[PDB]
Amino acid sequence: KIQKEGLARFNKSDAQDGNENHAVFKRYESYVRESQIPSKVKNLRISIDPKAQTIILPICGRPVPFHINSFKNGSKNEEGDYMYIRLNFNSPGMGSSVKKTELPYEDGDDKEFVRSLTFRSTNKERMSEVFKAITELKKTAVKRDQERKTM
Amino acid sequence: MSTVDFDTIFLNQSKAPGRFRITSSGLGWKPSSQVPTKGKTDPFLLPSGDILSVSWSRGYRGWELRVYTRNDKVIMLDGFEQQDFQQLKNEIQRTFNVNLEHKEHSLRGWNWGKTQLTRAELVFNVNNRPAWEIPYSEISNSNLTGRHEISMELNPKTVDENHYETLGDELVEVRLYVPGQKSQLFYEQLKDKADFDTTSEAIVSFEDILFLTPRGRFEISMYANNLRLRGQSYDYKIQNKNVLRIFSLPRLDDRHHLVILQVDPPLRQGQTRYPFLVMQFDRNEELEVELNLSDEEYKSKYEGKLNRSYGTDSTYKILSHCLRGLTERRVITPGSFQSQHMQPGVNCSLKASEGQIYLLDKCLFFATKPCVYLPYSGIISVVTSRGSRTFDIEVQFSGGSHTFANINKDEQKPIEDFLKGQGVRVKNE
Repeated sequence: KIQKEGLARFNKSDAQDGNENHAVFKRYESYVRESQIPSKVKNLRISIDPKAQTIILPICGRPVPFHINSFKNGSKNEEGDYMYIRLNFNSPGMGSSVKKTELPYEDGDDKEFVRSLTFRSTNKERMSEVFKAITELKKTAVKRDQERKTM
Repeated sequence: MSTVDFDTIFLNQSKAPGRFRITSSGLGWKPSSQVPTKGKTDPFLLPSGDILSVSWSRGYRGWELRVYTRNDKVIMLDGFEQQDFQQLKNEIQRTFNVNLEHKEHSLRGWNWGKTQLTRAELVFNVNNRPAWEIPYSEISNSNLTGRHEISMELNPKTVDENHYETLGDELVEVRLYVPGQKSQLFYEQLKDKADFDTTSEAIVSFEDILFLTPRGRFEISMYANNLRLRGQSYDYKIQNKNVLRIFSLPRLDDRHHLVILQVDPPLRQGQTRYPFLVMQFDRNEELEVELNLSDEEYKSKYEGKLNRSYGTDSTYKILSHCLRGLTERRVITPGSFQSQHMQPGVNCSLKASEGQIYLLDKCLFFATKPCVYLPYSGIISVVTSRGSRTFDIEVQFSGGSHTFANINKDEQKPIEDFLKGQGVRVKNE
């Protein structure tokens, strides 16, 4: 009875119409315009925008935004007079615990990814505060995304 | 002749502001005399003939003028206002016959894109817009750290007699992930364009060395200042200064010999770190090796430190001597400790990991992942506990305790007498 019931419920036309759950890239963006970059950013240093959920990194004299959803995790190391921060970003291979249905990046075999950036600074205290604030911003983002999924 | 000048402009991320000037002879920049910059006060001058192209884009301190030279160098001038664009465009066009290009950058915050090796800079594009560019002159080294992973080290901006003090947080290392069967070709093309030192002459190479931490068949190429480990998936460059200690320890199987390198900073493979490199040799493995050195360089630098040729001796001895001569580190051999079985070490378990403990003259050393080095000067007390044909040793130090379990009870007295002889406080529950 169940064999026939299943054969009736599922037709070969439904099999042809396969709603492949292509991973739905959750589209996020840090800024649309250069005028949205805060005036504070000017000391060629790491800065955090909690409003735009964005980490701004000093790459070769340019204020490069990275959205908190592209950020995976980081580490901090003290070495002589300098403090090092390594920031790791989401890439295939080094994947996060997210399911196959929703990727933090758009699907692409030809896409290359920034896997990690390592910075150094003479000021240890501020660099420790910046790392704490990045980690807190990630916790708040993950909590809001869980709350959304539960709702 | 209308000289156009801009005050408060910075050269290559300089801490001090300067005065920028455009002349028919070229570009000039001079630091403003108000800051005691231990440093030449000499004006930077770029001839008009060396200018190839000029781009205008958003920098940290306002707008940035990026000048591409015919000598594959990039000059960065930051601190311009948005109004300066019209004046700069007209003056650069009039003086050099070069178009000022406005380059918009990606602000999306995505870490994916396409890399593009341009003549003087590596460009990372996000949605057909540049997110960032790195001049090849800022890249110190590049190294494949994964079938799909490329690590670029950047020149540390410290103290050089020719560079202005930089202001801010400095980028030291960039790691890219290049999927597809593609990262090796990208690495080769980056090497050709960045013009890295070429015709390198390894002093000595050792092929097919089986490591244990991490396990792999690495080729070891030795140079004057650095050691290279080449592997099927990961290449490592270790500076000779970063080698802290060399251990040369016989395995208790009496068939193998361990050579162990302590490296600081510890080697990275993705997220895992290797502070100790553990190599495993056969004791019967013999190798003949001639050093690739000129007779003048050998006599001047390496006489009495290295042999010109090593005869057919055991590979681990030749390697240990070469490492001693190039790193100037002392090789630590087994100490005066002899087990009841006349062995140089004892079998034990550290947590779930089975291994061998060596009681060396200055330190206790465990040689199986994880590798544990304990200097006697850091040990507060050793407690022997009864689990029994076996007993356990808890070593207490200022940073915690390590329990070595499953040690044969016959080895208890030799270990206690040796540790008391080294001045370590032994407590017996």
